[PDB]
Amino acid sequence: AEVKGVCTEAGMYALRERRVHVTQEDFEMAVAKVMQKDSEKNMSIKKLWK
Amino acid sequence: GYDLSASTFSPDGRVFQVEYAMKAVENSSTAIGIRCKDGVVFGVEKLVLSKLYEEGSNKRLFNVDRHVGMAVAGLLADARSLADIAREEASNFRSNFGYNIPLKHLADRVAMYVHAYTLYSAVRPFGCSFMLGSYSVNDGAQLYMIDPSGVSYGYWGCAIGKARQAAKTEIEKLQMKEMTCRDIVKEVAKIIYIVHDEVKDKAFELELSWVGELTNGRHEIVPKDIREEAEKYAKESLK
Amino acid sequence: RGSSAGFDRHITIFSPEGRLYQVEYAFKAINQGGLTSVAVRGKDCAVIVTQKKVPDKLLDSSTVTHLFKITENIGCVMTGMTADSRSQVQRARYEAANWKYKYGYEIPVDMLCKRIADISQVYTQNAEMRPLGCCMILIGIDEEQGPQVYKCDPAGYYCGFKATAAGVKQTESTSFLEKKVKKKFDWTFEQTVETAITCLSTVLSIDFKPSEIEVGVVTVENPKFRILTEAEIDAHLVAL
Amino acid sequence: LRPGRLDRKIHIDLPNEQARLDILKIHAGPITKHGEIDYEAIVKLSDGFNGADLRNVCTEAGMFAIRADHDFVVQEDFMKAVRKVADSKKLESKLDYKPV
Amino acid sequence: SKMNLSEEVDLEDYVARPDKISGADINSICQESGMLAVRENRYIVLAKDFEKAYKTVIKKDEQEHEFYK
Amino acid sequence: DEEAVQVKEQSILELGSLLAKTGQAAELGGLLKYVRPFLNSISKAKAARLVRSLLDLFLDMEAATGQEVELCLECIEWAKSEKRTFLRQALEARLVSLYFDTKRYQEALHLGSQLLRELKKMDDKALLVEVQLLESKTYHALSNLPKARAALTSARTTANAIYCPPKLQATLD
Amino acid sequence: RGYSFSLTTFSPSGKLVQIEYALAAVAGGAPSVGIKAANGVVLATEKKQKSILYDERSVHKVEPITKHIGLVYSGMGPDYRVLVHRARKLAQQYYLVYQEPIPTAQLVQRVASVMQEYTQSGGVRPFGVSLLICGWNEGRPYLFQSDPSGAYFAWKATAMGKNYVNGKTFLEKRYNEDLELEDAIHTAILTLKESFEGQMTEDNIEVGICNEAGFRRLTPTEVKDYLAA
Amino acid sequence: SRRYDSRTTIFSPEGRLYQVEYAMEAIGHAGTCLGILANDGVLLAAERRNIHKLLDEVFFSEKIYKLNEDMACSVAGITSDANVLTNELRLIAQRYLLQYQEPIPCEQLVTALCDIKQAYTQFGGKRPFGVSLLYIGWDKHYGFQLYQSDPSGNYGGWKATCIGNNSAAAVSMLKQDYKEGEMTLKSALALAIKVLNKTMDVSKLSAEKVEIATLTRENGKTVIRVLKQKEVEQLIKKHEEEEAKAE
Repeated sequence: AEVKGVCTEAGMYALRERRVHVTQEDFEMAVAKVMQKDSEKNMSIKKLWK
Repeated sequence: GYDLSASTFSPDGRVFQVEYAMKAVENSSTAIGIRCKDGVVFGVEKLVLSKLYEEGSNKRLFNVDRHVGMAVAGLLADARSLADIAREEASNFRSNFGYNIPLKHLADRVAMYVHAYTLYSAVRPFGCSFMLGSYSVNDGAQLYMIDPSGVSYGYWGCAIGKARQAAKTEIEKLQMKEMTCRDIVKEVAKIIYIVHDEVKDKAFELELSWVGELTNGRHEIVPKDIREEAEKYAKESLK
Repeated sequence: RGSSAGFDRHITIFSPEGRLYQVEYAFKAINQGGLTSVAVRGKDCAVIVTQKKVPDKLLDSSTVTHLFKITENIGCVMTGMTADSRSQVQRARYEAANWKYKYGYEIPVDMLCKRIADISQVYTQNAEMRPLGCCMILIGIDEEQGPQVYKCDPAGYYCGFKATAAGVKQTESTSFLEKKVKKKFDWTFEQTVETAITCLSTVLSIDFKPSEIEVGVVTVENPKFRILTEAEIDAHLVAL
Repeated sequence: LRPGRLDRKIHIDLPNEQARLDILKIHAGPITKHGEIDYEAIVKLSDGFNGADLRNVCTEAGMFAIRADHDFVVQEDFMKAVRKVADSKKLESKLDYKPV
Repeated sequence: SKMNLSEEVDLEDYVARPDKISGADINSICQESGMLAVRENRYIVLAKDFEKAYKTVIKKDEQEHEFYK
Repeated sequence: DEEAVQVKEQSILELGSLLAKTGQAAELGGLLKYVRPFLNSISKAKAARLVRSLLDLFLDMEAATGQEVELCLECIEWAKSEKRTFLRQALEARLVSLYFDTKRYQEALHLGSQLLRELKKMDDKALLVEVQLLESKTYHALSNLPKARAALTSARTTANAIYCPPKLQATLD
Repeated sequence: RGYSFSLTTFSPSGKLVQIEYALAAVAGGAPSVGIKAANGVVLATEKKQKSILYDERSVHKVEPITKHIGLVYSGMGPDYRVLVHRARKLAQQYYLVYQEPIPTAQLVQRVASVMQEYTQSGGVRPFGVSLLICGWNEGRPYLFQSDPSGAYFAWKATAMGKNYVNGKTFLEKRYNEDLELEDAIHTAILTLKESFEGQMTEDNIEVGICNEAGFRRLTPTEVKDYLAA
Repeated sequence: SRRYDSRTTIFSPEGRLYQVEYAMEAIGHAGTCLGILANDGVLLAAERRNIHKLLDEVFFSEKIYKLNEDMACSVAGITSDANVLTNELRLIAQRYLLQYQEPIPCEQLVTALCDIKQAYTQFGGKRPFGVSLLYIGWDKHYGFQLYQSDPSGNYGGWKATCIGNNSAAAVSMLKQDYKEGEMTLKSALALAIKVLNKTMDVSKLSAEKVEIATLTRENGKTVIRVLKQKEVEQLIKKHEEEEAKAE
């Protein structure tokens, strides 16, 4: 799921920059966003358990 | 299952085993004790469960020491055990220090002994309340009461048993701080008759004891003649 | 959060989260009495003030007291279950006397609080007996440390303090005192009594009369623990 | 409970000594009382009570008077009423919960 | 930005506080500060009012006992 | 002589602060030379505190007296002698800033890369973001725009995961 | 009389849940740190009081055991006092017999045996406390940890308490074999700073060191001293 | 109190000691310990379960304990409980030496400890020692020996055995590739490396997760050694080469 989502996020970042091609920096930012939000969800679940 | 031992607190911080012990004390017949200027007077509503019992059977007034009295309510067997403990404490004090135990000290020692039975699951709380009274020239009249939880306080007039609340209301009107033992004995008899319920219980016998200057500081049973006068006064008052 | 496994709620054994529910209930039992106490440390004095409720005229108010004299120079105030507090007071007196007999000098307040805390800690570890549901506050003058105020609780925690409360309104009193303590000194005079009485009067909204509170003090000039008489208490009350 | 829907959480707790005295005065005003009435004793005996219990104190005092066949209430009746309601209170669990 | 907010009020001290609060909580803090101002009959909001409003609206939960930690 | 040493360290601190406020850069430098042997009479922590504080006071004002580089190198040598790697790193970053200020572009890049390697081997987020923005600034000065942009994006991603002080956030923007 | 049966019993899968929960209490405790430098050891802890009223100097967390051994904890305070008293008692018993300060390893072993006894004895629960012990014997520094279960480990650097996972991950990245006690103290303070949630002051933390001179708790003057850098 | 008692020393409906069964299941997870008996020595190979960049190296071993001049043991289970039993083993062996002025035979030492464990499972109301041990030693009665013990207090002598994690696979391999009566200390060491290599599925032999101790007789005196890093790595490299040459 994370690998699928990072691709779409990189595409959207390329869209915002307004170019028809995805970039390595776009992929880096996409991973930084998706993995961080997944970690946020995990820690939220941990707090709910607490 | 938070009320099955005295070594567990309830969620709100209550020892239910101790509370149940007090509940047992609340089913006994009332017993009152009034402090006055001269000394202390005790009174007990002894119900006659059967006509086959001898007068004076199951006496609820004890002499823990030659100058200290004791009235009890609740489980009689536990009360007698505490009276033996009080006698032991009084006797040990005299042997070690060489003079009569002060009533305040005696109440403290017995209260701590009672309190030690509300901390472990290996024993159960005493299901009885009692009151200690004494008089000495140096210390004057003194009256104390101890509950199952092990709490001891000084009182001017105390009640324990079924009709505790009604007795407390009657005791409030006596103005005992400036009265003598001779007049208080009649008042103690009057209160017991009023609180008693003739409709529910069949009959009762009034037991009286006192300690003060008139007795020279020795707790003893009230004389038969005085008891007869007090009973007649109480009956006459109940017009 | 509040998971249970076995008898963790019935004896002093760890809950799944690492909790001692029985200890927590002992804290909850301290509020059964319905009373509150306050202890404040001054520049050269220590003061303890607590409520005094006589439910009816029949009670002998003289015997109803929560202030006790552990030794000549140490006094304490207790809150919570009545019977439990008296038993702990007796133990403190014995421990203080034993210290004097063994080492040849009076027991420091911190050491006395430590000894009582150690005794309490045994109750929360062993499952045979429940923890005493009462709290103690000790005040005394140290030889080279000035006034001392200490408090020990059912668990065995015994931190020192500058101002403290205990009972039903411990939270409100703690906030009130912290605000006062923050401003300048939490009082720096023998009228530290006024700060305490005001703190107690503020939280409970009582407007005490002379026969509704008891005060005990120790001062550097007069280290002996004393219980102020109803007359002296009234004098402080009128002044404030 | 969000502070956009229920902005203020007002706490109506059990009455203090002064609150008990005021409630007792309010609910005992209309009674025909003979003799001095010392509300302070009733307040001291009515610890842990609520407004309904303080009203029931007056009601039970009036009931005691009616039983005695009197056209007025007395301090003894008030004391009996407070003791009665205090005994009745044992059947209720005294505990409060907070918005947490 | 819409209130009066006397100069003595430093919102940075309240921002720095480590309390987990929502935008509704912040709006309620401001609203209660204004309510206290109105109650005292002032058209200017003071730091005292802001402090009291924060205490009222960010009420702390029951404190965990200290024998842990 | 503990009381005398405490008085003397307080006096040097105050005198250096006053010299910094007044602007006597030569006097401040001479004072920093004078305090060279005072290292052995104060705690290592307080020796470092005094050195760092006096360096910061001197560098706060912008007199290009010409001794900035030499004095920073001397401070770095002291830090390496006393094994205070963290002090070394902070002063090395400030040295990078001074080198950029003093129109020294190509040289500073190698040491900036050295410190962006050491800090990333470590995880000092603050100095990492500061040095990353400084290297982006020097790349912009060299006119290597896409590399400067990449460096700036890395600085942003590093800053997104740390509470940037107002000063740091403002320089980032 | 006292229960004679063990309250700690094996679970179906072979775990001692009571020991597991004692570690959970330790985990939720206050953070602690210990670093073994090249020429000394340092122990540090957070001492965040609940309010201004508490006296910071009233009770110490870094308590000495002998002239060359000191220890700190993460968990319940009352249980720490019991172990500190037993540790001092054991150290003196050793000295009385052997006329030599107890080596750090020996003291840890004896203290550990005491904690083990409470996982098997009757009518007791495990010590919900983890100890860090530092020492200097035979011209060498020592750092040990001792858990509720009674097991002990030798560490070059470690942390306990809340967010100890991040504390250990932090220490691994920053540790170095040839560190100096000053750099060890600086790293120890920073490790605590990682998860502190507030401003760290000389009254909000506690530090102690051990070296050839001997173990001694740093004064608040020095603790503020180090904090400034 | 009866209500809170766990009843740790009773029988199950099918005649089973559940507390002993659970304790053995606890040992099933601990670090793997391996013992091989050779013609001219014995060896113990144990998986060093603790592995962290920050742990320091103290003492001469982590799981191998010396009990006498001619005995040693390894443990698998609760570490704290093991320390209690290792101390008792040292006391028992010295008490025998005091009584007879001769070193305790290995079999007697194992029996004495196993008697202590058996008592815990029969009476007392306490939990059993969740530990299983392997002993290696030499005596004038039976020469080199290797023994195993369980929490139940049962023991037996072995020529090669394993306890701990993946014991089933380890014993299955040892059974297949053990040449009874014709194994030297060198083939025994190689066999230990091969067994450990497959038993520890996580990663491979790094020469840091393995502790090996060997017992031999030299000049009429027993010698107990813990192999150093250089020689342990050398053994692993040789095992890697042989595995390569086979393929």
